Amino acid sequence: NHNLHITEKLEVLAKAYSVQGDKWRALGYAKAINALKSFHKPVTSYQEACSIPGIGKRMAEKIIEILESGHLRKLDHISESVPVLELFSNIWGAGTKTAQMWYQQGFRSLEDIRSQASLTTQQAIGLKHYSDFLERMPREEATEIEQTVQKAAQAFNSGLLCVACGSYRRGKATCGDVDVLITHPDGRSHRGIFSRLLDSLRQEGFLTDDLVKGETKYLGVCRLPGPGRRHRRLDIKVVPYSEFACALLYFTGSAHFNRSMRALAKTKGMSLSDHALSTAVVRNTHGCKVGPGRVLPTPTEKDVFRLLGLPYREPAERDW
DNA sequence: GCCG
DNA sequence: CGGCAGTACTG
DNA sequence: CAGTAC
Ligand SMILES: [Ca+2]
Ligand code: NA
Ligand code: NA
Repeated sequence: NHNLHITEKLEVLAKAYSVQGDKWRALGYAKAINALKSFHKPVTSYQEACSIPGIGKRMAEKIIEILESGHLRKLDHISESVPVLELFSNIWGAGTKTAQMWYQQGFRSLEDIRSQASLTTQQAIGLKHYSDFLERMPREEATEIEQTVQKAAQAFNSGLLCVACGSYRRGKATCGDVDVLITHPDGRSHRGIFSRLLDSLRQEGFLTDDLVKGETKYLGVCRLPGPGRRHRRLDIKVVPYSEFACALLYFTGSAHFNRSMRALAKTKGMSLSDHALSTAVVRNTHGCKVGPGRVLPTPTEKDVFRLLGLPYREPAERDW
């Protein structure tokens, strides 16, 4: 908040390292960004920055240069390919490997991608709604989208439960996308409902394009009826009710929150996933699962916190 | 990039 | 030194 | 499987 003059410089280097394939170095920048945004005072000393968790010796040296000289010399040495890679990676379905290949092939704009680049089915859809997918909708519009899916699902089974997660359930004023989670408390009526639910949403012209049509999760594009409506990202994950709490917790977010929770689960001999919070998960020296462990009963989100020795945090308190 |  | 979340999904 | 996104 009060250190935005330091976080904005590191944020450019974080996107540059991310789009260039250095995902782990970009992870250290992202956690240093979140630590600076939540710190209590504008940093003014080298020892003050090193004492912060998530900021080591190198990150504190970069904080020192921003205060003393007002610039980061590495920002003057960012590869000219980075802005072009950010343009390509924003295409949904196109990541760092695809963006780097397109820049290697000589492409510099989305016009080069439209006319000359080899596109997958998902990349062509993400490009078709390039401007629409970069916009965060008001949470009012996200409510209309969740009610559209919920009415179609409950039309065949009124006992179905539909909860919108992501940034929406965290209480954010705007939402990047809509994460609709569907389940049924009887543990069985959720079977084979994807074919009937998505067909009902297509008959009314609500679904415009389809990105992923899997057994459990569905990713796609939708647009509310009427004028002035943008194409918004829509997700529909259907889970068994025995896995509803872990799925609700993962899909509510945020992404970093899940990564700190699942890391803490590993430090306690447990394994947290969008399916279940297993305990006694066996592993080797590489932190790789060799024993499946046993699913712990988690009927609510509070049970996942309790089994992890954590006090419960509301969805609005899960941004870090 | 950070951390144990 | 070496992990850094786990998994569904798609070709 | 690599790549991508959840
Ligand atoms: Ca979101
Ligand atoms: Na430290
Ligand atoms: Na993308």
